[PDB]
Amino acid sequence: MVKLNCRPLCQAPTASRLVSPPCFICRGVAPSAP
Amino acid sequence: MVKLNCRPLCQAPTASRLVSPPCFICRG
Amino acid sequence: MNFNVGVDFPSFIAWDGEESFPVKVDGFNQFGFTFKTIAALTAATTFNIFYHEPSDADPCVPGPAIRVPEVPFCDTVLLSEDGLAAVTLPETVTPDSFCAGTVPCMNGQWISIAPATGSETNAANVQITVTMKGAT
Amino acid sequence: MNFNVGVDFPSFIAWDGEESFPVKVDGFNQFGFTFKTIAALTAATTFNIFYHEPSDADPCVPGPAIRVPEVPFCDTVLLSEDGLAAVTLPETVTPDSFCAGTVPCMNGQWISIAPATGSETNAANVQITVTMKGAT
Amino acid sequence: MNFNVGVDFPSFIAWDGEESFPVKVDGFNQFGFTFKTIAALTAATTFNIFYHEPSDADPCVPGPAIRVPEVPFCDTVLLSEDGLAAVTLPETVTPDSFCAGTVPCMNGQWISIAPATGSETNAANVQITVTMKGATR
Repeated sequence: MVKLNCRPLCQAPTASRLVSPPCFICRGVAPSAP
Repeated sequence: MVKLNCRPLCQAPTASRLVSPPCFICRG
Repeated sequence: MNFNVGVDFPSFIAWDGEESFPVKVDGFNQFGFTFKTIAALTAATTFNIFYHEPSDADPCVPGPAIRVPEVPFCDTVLLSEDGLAAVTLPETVTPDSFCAGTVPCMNGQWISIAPATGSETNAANVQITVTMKGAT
Repeated sequence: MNFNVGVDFPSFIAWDGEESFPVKVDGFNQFGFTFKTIAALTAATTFNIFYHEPSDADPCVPGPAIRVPEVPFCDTVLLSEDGLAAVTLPETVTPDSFCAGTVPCMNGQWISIAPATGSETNAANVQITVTMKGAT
Repeated sequence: MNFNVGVDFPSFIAWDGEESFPVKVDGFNQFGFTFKTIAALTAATTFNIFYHEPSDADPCVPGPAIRVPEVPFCDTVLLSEDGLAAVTLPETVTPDSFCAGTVPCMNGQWISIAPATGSETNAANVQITVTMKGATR
């Protein structure tokens, strides 16, 4: 049986993003106000 | 007298809700 | 690689949620119960226990339902108000959880379970089965 | 001197006569069925076997009803018709029967039984139950 | 320093997108196809493989197409539907990307390719050529 064997000629690179943790936001500042 | 041994069947969905101290500055 | 665990300790239905069943315990030497709920219960529910005898007409159909005289073992401090057996399910019984117990002194041959008065409205939400051990 | 056989092989409702509920086989590693009839049946009853998966909403609730495929069980002359696992009860089976069977390979977290097309009327006379061999 | 590669591994066209062409392989001893598409096709098209014979009216021009009875390998589980060979370009194959297939054993002096029923209007883009690798003379 035919065993196909396919290769790619061009290739666009794997474009990904680099997310990084945001600035620390705390959860409760004490001397706060309404 | 019947001794009722009993045992659970949904292993451990605890979800303790771990909490850390928030940013507390002073009491003024 | 589960085996045919049906034969060699089979089981049967006793309280299908609606009525009782005279389960045979003659051909087996050891047995026990297993309680299983389907919803939350309103309060502490309880069930009695009855043992049957081979009816005189046909020694295959179990006769009437005779209550069983529970016996204590070096520790029972509060006897069950008379010589009866009575299982009760605690308040905090929950679905996906099963409790299991048995009575040590078998009488007659057959076994049936009936909810005591005031718990039949809750007994509709529980399942009670029996599983044997004896070859004989 | 019976043991608390409740723990060490509990038992649950498989098929009461009007419906059937999934049974958990997660914590237990061997299991099987125990067939029991209440009255005289008219025709051979065939039961479809199913397995369920943990619903993506909640890890301890069964998902939908998926049907189990059967293993050829090499030393046989297996005459299947569509390969979908099922088991039927032969004719002339009395209510005094120790009819027990099991699936050879488990494939999920929950097991369930349902009556196949044609085995509808007499299916309300069959009484099915499941036992475990558990661990863990 | 690109060797003249025509002699010693030549190649010939087997399907131009409009009509097949019978290629004589007798001369060589091994061969294989190089499927190639020019535009994104709709479905997983499928071609048929035929082999010809030397027509005795002129023992140079090939005869009518006979279809080759492909052999199942040692470990082919799902195999032929009538015995006869076939080949299927998998859908979601992109342009500028070739494949490569061949029949395990030839049975004539010619090898032909034609689209099976239900894939013509979609096989009007793919190109197919055949290369050989022997001389034998």
